[PDB]
Amino acid sequence: MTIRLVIVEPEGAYNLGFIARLVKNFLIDEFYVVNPKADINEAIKFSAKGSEVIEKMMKITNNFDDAIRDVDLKIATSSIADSIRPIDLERLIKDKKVAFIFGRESVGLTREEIAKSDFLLFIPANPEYPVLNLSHAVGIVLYELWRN
Amino acid sequence: MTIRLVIVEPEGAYNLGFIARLVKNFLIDEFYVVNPKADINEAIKFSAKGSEVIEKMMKITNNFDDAIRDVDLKIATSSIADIKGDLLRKSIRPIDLERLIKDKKVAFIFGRESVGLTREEIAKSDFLLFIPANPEYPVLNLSHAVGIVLYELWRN
Ligand SMILES: Nc1ncnc2c1ncn2[C@@H]1O[C@H](CSCC[C@H](N)C(=O)O)[C@@H](O)[C@H]1O
Ligand SMILES: Nc1ncnc2c1ncn2[C@@H]1O[C@H](CSCC[C@H](N)C(=O)O)[C@@H](O)[C@H]1O
Ligand SMILES: Nc1ncnc2c1ncn2[C@@H]1O[C@H](CSCC[C@H](N)C(=O)O)[C@@H](O)[C@H]1O
Repeated sequence: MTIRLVIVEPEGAYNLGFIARLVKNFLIDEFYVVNPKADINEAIKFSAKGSEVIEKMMKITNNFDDAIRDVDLKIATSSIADSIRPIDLERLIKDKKVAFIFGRESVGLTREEIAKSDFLLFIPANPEYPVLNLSHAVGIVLYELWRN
Repeated sequence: MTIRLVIVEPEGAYNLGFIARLVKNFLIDEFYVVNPKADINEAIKFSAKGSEVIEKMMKITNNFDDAIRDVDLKIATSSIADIKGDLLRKSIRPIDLERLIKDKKVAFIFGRESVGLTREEIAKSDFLLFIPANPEYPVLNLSHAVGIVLYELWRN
């Protein structure tokens, strides 16, 4: 069992640094970022000891296909506004290499990205306001994985 | 259950704004901030739809004691992964929350990005919650700790 975190075209340097921190906090095995729009040098200021993740672990790809090679399962994420829940994860990911895919702050994921995913995970939240900030959604999912 | 979120002396405007967003994402009942250092005007930018949360819902107090009045239970938080000594008697994990907070008004108390909660703030609390994470680096960014706890509460 190996977990790859894939972040697609992140825009906010704070979000990218916060995600890098979380990769260390929750011992995620692999970390890929597709065509980042955020300034990575600025992201490092938000990363605390996740700076090491940015510098040694993070793989930067220009295209989505190159971020999702050589895994057994791909799980995309979206809020209910735009399908499985975190409680489903343990059963699906047991003894698998799995990629968890998170989308852009402004626009989420494209049709390609969703087509290439096996499941779509939503974090239950206020139906009136179910959209979490990107890095907070990542943290919740990584916490759930750690619990397992 | 009724939940009061208490944030002690937040320093980062991004953290304060992100917390305000989470308050709306997870329908927290009461939101107190003790002596904020962050620029509240700047924080509103990170609050997305949490902006109404800051402007109207959020209560500011000068002192810790005023933020934890009139609740049944006070649950402080800390990143200390292997507590020793007397504080062990207060230590809890998230799995313990459901049983502890049933039919109660509970304050969940988070500390400063720089230095966390003081020893006396923890002494004034009933329990000390650790969120499990890498024992070599368990220290979450403040707003991410808040999001994980609020998600755990929502589940329940
Ligand atoms: N409740 C939730 N459950 C699962 N993922 C979520 C979520 N809230 C946010 N996300 C994650 O955070 C990313 C940025 S939020 C993107 C929102 C944007 N308005 C849109 O059109 O989609 C999403 O792509 C998803 O990966
Ligand atoms: N494993 C441990 N590491 C550090 N302090 C611990 C400990 N076990 C017990 N202690 C006690 O726990 C107290 C924490 S008080 C300081 C708390 C810190 N600002 C925070 O918010 O996390 C210390 O005064 C210390 O005496
Ligand atoms: N693993 C964890 N469990 C519980 N609370 C955590 C945590 N990681 C961070 N926090 C919360 O986030 C706040 C900021 S982190 C504070 C770090 C500080 N160097 C210290 O030693 O205290 C903490 O005060 C606590 O409320």
